[PDB]
Amino acid sequence: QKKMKSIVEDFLKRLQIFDISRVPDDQMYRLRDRLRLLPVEIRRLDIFN
Amino acid sequence: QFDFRASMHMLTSNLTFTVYSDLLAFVSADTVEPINAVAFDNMRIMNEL
Repeated sequence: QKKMKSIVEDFLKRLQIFDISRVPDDQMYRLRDRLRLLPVEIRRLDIFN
Repeated sequence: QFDFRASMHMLTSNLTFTVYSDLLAFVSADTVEPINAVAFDNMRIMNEL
């Protein structure tokens, strides 16, 4: 039931060079899809394990 | 001519009943949360979440 748009919004806002008001939701979900195929960092992955 | 024998009848019917018009008023209808609504293939209608 979780919509991951907030995660991508936080990501783009913390990049600090994009104005998220000009980023539509489909682009954010494409970013989510691309992020979903990346491996997790070793420390974060081990903490989650 | 009026004939009593040829005019006396026994009319038969039911004692009492109640007639209803709205059959669907007898159905309690609820819906799942739209986030969990699924299509004919049992997958969620919208999956880009």
